[PDB]
Amino acid sequence: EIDDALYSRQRYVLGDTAMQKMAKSHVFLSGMGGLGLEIAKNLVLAGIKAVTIHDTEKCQAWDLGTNFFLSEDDVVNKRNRAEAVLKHIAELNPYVHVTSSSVPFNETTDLSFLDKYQCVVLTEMKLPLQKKINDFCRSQCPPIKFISADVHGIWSRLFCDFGDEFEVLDTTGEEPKEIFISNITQANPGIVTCLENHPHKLETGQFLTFREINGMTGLNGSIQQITVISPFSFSIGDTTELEPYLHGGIAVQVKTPKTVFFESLERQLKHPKCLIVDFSNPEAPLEIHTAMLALDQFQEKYSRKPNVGCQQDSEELLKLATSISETLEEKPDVNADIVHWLSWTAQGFLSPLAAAVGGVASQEVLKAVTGKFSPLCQWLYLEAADIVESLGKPECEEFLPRGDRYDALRACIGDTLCQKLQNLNIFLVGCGAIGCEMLKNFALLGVGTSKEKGMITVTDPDLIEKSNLNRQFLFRPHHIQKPKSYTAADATLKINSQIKIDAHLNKVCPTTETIYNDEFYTKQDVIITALDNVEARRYVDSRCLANLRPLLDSGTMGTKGHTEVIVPHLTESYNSHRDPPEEEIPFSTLKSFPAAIEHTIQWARDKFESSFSHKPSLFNKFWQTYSSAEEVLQKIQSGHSLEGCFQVIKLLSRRPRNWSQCVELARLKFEKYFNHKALQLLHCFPLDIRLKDGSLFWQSPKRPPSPIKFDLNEPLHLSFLQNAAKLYATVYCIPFAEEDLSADALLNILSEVKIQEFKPSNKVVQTDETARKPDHVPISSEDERNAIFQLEKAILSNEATKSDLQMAVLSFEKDDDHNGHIDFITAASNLRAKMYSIEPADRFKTKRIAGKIIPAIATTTATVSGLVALEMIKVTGGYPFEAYKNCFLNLAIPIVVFTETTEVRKTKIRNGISFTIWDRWTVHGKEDFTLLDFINAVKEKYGIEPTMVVQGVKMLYVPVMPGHAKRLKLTMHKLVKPTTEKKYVDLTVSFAPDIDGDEDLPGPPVRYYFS
Ligand SMILES: O=P(O)(O)O[C@H]1[C@H](OP(=O)(O)O)[C@@H](OP(=O)(O)O)[C@H](OP(=O)(O)O)[C@@H](OP(=O)(O)O)[C@H]1OP(=O)(O)O
Ligand SMILES: Nc1ncnc2c1ncn2[C@@H]1O[C@H](COP(=O)(O)OP(=O)(O)OP(=O)(O)O)[C@@H](O)[C@H]1O
Repeated sequence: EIDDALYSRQRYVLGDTAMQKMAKSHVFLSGMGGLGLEIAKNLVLAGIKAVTIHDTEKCQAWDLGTNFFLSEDDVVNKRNRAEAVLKHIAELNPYVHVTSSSVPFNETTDLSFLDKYQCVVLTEMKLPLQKKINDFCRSQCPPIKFISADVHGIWSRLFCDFGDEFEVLDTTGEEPKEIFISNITQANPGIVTCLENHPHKLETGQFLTFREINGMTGLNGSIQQITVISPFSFSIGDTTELEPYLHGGIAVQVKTPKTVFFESLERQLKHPKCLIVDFSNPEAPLEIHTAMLALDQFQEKYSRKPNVGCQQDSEELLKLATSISETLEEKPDVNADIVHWLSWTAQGFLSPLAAAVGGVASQEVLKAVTGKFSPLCQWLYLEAADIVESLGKPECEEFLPRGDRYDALRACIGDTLCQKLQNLNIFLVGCGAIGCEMLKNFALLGVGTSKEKGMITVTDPDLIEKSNLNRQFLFRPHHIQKPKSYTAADATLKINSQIKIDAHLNKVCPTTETIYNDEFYTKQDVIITALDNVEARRYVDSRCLANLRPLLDSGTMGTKGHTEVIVPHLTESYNSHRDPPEEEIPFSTLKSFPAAIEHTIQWARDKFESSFSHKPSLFNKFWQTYSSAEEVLQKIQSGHSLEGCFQVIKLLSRRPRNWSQCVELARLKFEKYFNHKALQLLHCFPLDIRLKDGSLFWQSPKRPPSPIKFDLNEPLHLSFLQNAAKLYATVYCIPFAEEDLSADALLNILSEVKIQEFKPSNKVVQTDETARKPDHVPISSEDERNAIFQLEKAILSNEATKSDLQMAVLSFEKDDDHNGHIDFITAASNLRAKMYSIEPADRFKTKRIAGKIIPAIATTTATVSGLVALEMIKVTGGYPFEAYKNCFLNLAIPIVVFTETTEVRKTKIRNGISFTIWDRWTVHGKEDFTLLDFINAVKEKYGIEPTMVVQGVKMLYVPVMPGHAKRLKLTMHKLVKPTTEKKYVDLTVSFAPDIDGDEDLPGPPVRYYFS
């Protein structure tokens, strides 16, 4: 049913149940403006079963600046907008069935037909009809989920209503957590101690279940409500009547579906529940709602939007707002600034804000149709007032329409900023879904369309994949395996033929820094990143800091996302921020003492790596190095020691010669992994073995394993052996057919297979946590002689040909299901889980964890893209510091967090002289200029005498070190030995602290010029 090859990322987000719920459901969408178009695109990407778009308007030239499917031909033909776009929308997802309608909505229009839709979304509608439709929807049985959203210039309104009661199945959709129990007290209420340095991160009132408790078997399977006492403690209710705590136990999070209560739209006017996006001005959203209501009343009164530059319109609107505020529950003070700006820009349309609101509202429709997350209750008022705020007091000439496609945007931000936008030269790194949305935004904004200066540069090396069609909407299935940037630029050309773009198929890295040299950065104005990993982000941040250019970064996963802004001399840089690295699983944990399913899947993954990539490559490279097995035999006979040769030889002795031999090898490997390991470990540690403190060695987090009895009939075992045999045949270049995987043939083979008996040994076990993988074990001469015997055996059997010395080397593909990599990893991890009494995991979760595939969804991408576009608008405007806003959000709650960005910090070194990360010093001079002259020039220009000198690793001068103090006589070029290609050289200096003996305070990097 569910096309994982298409849906896998969002499948990791919402869950297969959600997909089977967007299936069988039907949604009605009306308005088909820019906002409605965004909704429709987001939903069809998401894969809702069927969508009915509605629009009665005719095509206009004004619609072209906000619609990326309309063309001038459609306006010429005066077609219906929905009719024109219907063909293009269906291209995004053929699985969805899409219909169009144009029945005008009015007072006499009957709404009974709407019952076929479980959710209704309205855009570009007059308010009383919205009231009527909301009433009809919420009066239905079941009530139709109602969503309204509007955009007016820089202002936007979003509203939601799912009826008076709505059941949210999953509140926020995270993985439930598990915490090992350190101790439980017998008290009323009993208090449970978590494992030390493992905080539970829970909430008072949350519900937990328990299992494996030694002592309290009764609460194993019980559910209690907690009351957080400490990060490692909380009360769980009375335990006095119970047994003493012995040991063990694990508490597990319990999810409970909840009920959320909405209100009718008309009633919500007086008492609007408003989500907060900036806690510094919590009352502002109420002001925004008041202003929008005043605009609605204005449109009711005059059948038109207020006109820019009309002082009478602004006065009337302010009067209306003041009258309306008196009718409000709280009666907030009317903000004249908001009213003035709305009157100035009511008729405009700002595309990025519309895109962001569209993404958010679409995610709300997903919430409505699935119950997967807590919905909005009930209002949202996003805005970009800061953009026009920096404009001071402009006039209408900037915003007067000029007959072009950009008239809506011009009415928003004025023509001069449009000119600047068309003249921008933008470098975009990475062209993922975020990149595609940025391209769409630029095309809508006309960025770079100016032939004078405009140029959009983008680069990305990866090819298009079917799995990327879900989010990277610019592409089509016939674009698979083609360069991403090329197809993206081609598609963007369709959106805006005036645009100018240059695509590259290159990864951004220090190796490619030659092409992306500092001059190339100098030509650019802005840098936008749609990267996936952090290291590339830090490298790009270093390049941006070197070239002193603004940089915008964003990252998304699941419903969570964030946007961050860097401005020279204004903000801190990404590398300034630092975090602890990702947690490395302990070597003893992953090798011998797993405790979580993640440990087992990790073990499966690296065992797969060793068995199919690493070891075969070692074998092949070894035989590339050494010509013949007889040569190796001669060398070993003459006492030669070749690193890892012994493993190569043992590999040779293990080479199967037919499919049945591969099957036998797989069976033996199964035995070794899941039977012999447990037996060996238990021989080393019986369940009754105890520590010196008298406690049992086997306790949490350690888990005593058990050998697994082989079973041909087990489907898990069948899949495991099948994938193993397939992989081994692939590596050893042994052909086969699918009938070889039949249980009949496998049973036939295994009837002859004899299993060698287990033999316990006494290998040293790195049971300690701190232990890590050591060096190679010194192979005894007995093992060497055994290998020699096997070697001459192979030589006599003539098994020394080039084919014997060559084998296939694989790579971990995850998207192709037929290679069986995912199947093998799943089988191995599940089997290892049963060894340690751990519940198995499904295939999709296994693929997610092993491949480290980040869950993603189109709505979050669109929203973060809109935010990034707004911030790029601000930085291109050269706005003051306060305008720029870092933002973090989580659609699950949902929650939006705006904040002022991190201000750059200034560090004083001496005499009040302070500098920043942005600052770099420069000097000029001559060849015969000396180091002492350099010190003097520094003390002159910057009022401070250098105390130590280093150029990279060339540790140049310190007064205290004897042999280098005399270098002050030497000139620069003979001393540092620079590369003459440059006219200069860069250097790092620090200054002795005001209190001597402390560390020298480092200054900014300084570049000295030879001339
Ligand atoms: O070399 P690795 O892939 O890291 O794994 C090795 C390997 O097992 P595989 O053969 O299945 O890869 C060893 O066997 P050889 O390659 O040397 O034949 C085996 O040693 P034994 O054959 O003596 O069991 C050893 O087990 P250990 O490290 O416990 O001695 C095991 O390590 P892991 O299974 O933990 O990776
Ligand atoms: N150093 C780099 N230079 C150029 N492009 C890069 C670099 N690092 C990452 N990218 C690009 O960043 C993009 C990130 O977008 P996205 O998450 O859609 O990637 P993906 O590989 O298609 O997806 P997935 O991570 O789900 O496999 C990738 O398409 C990748 O090509």
